[PDB]
Amino acid sequence: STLLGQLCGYYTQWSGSLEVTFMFTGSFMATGKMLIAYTPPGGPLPKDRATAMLGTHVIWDFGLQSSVTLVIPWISNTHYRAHARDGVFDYYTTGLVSIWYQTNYVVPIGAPNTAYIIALAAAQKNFTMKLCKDASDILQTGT
Amino acid sequence: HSTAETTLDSFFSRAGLVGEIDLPLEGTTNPNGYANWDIDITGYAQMRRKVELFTYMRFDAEFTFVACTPTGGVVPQLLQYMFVPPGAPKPDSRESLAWQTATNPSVFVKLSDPPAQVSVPFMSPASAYQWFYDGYPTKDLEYGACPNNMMGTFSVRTVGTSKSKYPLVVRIYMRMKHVRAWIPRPMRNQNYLFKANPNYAGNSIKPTGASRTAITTL
Amino acid sequence: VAQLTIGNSTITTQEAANIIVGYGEWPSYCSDSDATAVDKPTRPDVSVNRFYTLDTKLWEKSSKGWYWKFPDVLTETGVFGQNAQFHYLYRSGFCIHVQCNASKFHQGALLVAILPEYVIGTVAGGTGTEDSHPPYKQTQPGADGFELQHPYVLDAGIPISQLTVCPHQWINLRTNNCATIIVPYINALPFDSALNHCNFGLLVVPISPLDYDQGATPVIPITITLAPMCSEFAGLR
Amino acid sequence: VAQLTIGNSTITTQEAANIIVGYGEWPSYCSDSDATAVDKPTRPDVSVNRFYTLDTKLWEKSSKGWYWKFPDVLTETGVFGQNAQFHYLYRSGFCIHVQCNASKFHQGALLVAILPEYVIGTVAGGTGTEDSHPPYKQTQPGADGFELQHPYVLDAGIPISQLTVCPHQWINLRTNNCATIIVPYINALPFDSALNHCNFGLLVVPISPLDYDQGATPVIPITITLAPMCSEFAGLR
Amino acid sequence: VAQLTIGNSTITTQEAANIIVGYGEWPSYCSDSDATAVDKPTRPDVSVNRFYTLDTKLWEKSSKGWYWKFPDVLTETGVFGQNAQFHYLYRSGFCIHVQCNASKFHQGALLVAILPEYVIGTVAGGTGTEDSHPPYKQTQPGADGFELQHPYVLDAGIPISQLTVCPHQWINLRTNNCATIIVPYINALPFDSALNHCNFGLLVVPISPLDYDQGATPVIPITITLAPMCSEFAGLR
Repeated sequence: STLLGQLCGYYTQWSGSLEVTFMFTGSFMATGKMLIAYTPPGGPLPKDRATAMLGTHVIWDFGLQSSVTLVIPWISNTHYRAHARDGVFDYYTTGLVSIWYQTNYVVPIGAPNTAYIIALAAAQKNFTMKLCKDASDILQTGT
Repeated sequence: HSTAETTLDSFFSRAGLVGEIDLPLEGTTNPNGYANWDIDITGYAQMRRKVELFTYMRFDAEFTFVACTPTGGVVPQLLQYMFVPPGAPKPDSRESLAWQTATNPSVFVKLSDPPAQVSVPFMSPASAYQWFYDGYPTKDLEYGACPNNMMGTFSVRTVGTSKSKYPLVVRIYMRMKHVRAWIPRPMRNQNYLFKANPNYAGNSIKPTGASRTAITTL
Repeated sequence: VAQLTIGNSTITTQEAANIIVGYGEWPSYCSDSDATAVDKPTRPDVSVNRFYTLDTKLWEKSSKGWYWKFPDVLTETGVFGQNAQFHYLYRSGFCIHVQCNASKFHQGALLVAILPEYVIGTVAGGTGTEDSHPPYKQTQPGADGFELQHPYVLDAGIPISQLTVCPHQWINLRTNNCATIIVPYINALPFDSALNHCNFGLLVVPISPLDYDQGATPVIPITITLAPMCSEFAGLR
Repeated sequence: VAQLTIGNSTITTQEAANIIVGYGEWPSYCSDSDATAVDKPTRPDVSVNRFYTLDTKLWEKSSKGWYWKFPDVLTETGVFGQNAQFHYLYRSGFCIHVQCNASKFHQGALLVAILPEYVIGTVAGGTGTEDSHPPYKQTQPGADGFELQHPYVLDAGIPISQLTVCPHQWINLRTNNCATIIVPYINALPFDSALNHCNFGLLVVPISPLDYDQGATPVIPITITLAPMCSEFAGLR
Repeated sequence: VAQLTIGNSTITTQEAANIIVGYGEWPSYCSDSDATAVDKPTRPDVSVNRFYTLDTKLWEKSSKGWYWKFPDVLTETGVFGQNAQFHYLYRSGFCIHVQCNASKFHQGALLVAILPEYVIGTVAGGTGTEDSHPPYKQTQPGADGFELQHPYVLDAGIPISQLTVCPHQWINLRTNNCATIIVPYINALPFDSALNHCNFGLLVVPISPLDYDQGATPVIPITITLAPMCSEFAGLR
């Protein structure tokens, strides 16, 4: 969905640091803590919230700051592969961002007992792209 | 008004009765003209509540031995009070080679002579005694019990090979001196159940102090 | 808003409210004399110095209060749990930080305090005739704490009416939420066991009962975050 | 509170929150070369430089979003509508300011953005077989705007998931309301028509759906106020 | 006699015989550019920098030779085994030290060498018709090594007659015993996996067969001790 993503599709391999942002759009009266955690390549998604916290994570509190940003250290889609026949340089380096309910959702009488969070990604300054690939399923059709 | 009566040494001084040995001529209790008393400063009732105001304490003590007959009479009987430094074994018979071992300080005095007194230094191998120990000293329940806090053991006995001629009552008074306390903790407010832990009646919980009718009526 | 970041952790706590430093002393390492004189104790500055955020407890209109035992609480989860388990001797200061997420339409007050050598005492049977020293559940309640059964006597015949005589801090909802306490190593020994003897206990009792006009989230989450200040260990196993 | 007053208008807008200047350029007049070299274009500084406040649109739990087309939107109401109608060539920068009056008991998020040459595309029939170029209602929706039918593809097969790649500003209710954007004249021609070609479009979509516990005014008013920065015209009719 | 002591380990090795530094380069950390540019890789100087002494192998009149694969060999036993397991990326130099305890009444010669990217190849069936890539026992033989089946072709169709073209050192019993080799990180990538790709292999083959007049301990113990020089890791799991 991101412009970043769509552009990558026009390229074969890449590497750099990323930067996801999270925006709480709930009521103003809403408060609580969410725990965002990134698990580098390998280590499967943490079993439960606890263990997840023992690794790089950020406890986000919307009662306070209504928008937190998480930095993904580095992802390198260079580790070549060859699936069915589309031997495209498969990531392999799939980090893993998980968001957990640190506290329950807290709201006073009179406020929406459910809110939403928007996510905004984008690559950091140190991003690269190598090799061009015009893979585009959306093609021009004669009227 | 001098704030000196509120010091720590002025709060914890004063010789209190902590022990009362009994050597009846004939009967049940101490049938061998001797008995072993483990230094326990809670021998004084209201002392527990007091010292327990703190978590760590350090002090020395001056013990005094007032012995007589049950009647309160003075008699020409010679006694020997021995001290068993925490770590050495205590007597078990009326002539266990224990009373013989020098490393166990003894002090002979007749009842004729005025009370006998001696000073026991701060024993513990720790920096201080500690009324509370939240753990286990690395079957059975060994919780809350702190090892090294043992001040020793006094072993009273009528000098001599044979039994005493008259019945005797040795009262042991101990005044602690040079006190240092640490970490003040809330004041006990539920009757004590055992000398061991701080357990209390789990239903017979009463309010810290007396209560009234309404909060508006004084 | 200002998020403190000491470790691979990042708590978004208030800018800098008021913190009560325990017994007026910042936890430090050690001069040059201990229960080890020809044994230079390694001081974990690595992952033993980050933020730990215990599983938030839920405060109800009826919670009697909770308590944790240090250093036990963490010997569980954490690389500080790794140390406390593979080491013999231990000495470490602390810094607890209790936060409360609630709305201006709630109300309550929590007394948060540190009580050295917190020795529990169960019912002693039922009425008072059983020398049953509390379970291994009340002496070392892991990282999930344990509830008080008799809040009034703090489970040890001592009146909570006087608990403030310890390093404490209040958390009155209508006035704040986060409260902090820096605990220094308090023991009668330089280096003590980090697995059997719990240097102290952290209590957190609702002195003014939680409440809310009907319709507000009835449970307010209490988030305890703590940081091991000046860890010290000797001889691995 | 601090009310800006540039013209016979007086909007009581916030003191000075954050405004996103479009493509990093303040709308200006012109050096000394254009689609008119022996035709010095008069620069309306008179009543063409005041505050216009479009009829507030009502945001519902269901609004799909709205959009306006510049310069069209104003060629309607206003003395700037007088100019854009009686003049041939036109060049003008802008400055939109979208405000949102709601309470701390509501919630939502609006993405407000400027998209140059915003070409619409209706359903193309129903399923996709009719070269029906959108009505004269979607190409120039006067000063009352027009609603998106397919917010996800912004009515032009482009994903809104990427609209932020344009001069934009967010309006998250729990954090603010007013948002500002200064648009510079963006065209492939110095002087272009101010009646047929719409230099761009202003979109304002609810990315996080409006909501309120039952009992609060369900419709939150979005007030768009704009000011023509550096108007320019050539040859009257 | 002079015992080197770098860590909670203390090997009583010779004073300072001759050590072959691999490819003429001391293993070092890294300038300031890698497979991680906004990821400062922590450099284990703690317990990851001590002496490891692998289970001594027994040399018989018939041993075909042995080999170990780095970094695998240690990802097993050790706190360096802790790192290599809980970390994603890895870069580390080394320093092997092979000792031989035998008497002046024995005789033999061992060629000890380091061979980057040591890819094995079993029998390929029996005669040569089976694309059977060697077991997970020959690709990563833990800390107990593995024996060569065809010493002459080093189990990879390469002649051992030329193995000296690698960082090597001889161990002729009548002249010495201990031999040392400092290996630098050799890879086509700054940071590589420390669990799947084995940067190299350490071979130790009896070129001159062990022997002793009958009556001497027939098995001479070969003690391999190694030290991780400049460990480096990135991102824990």
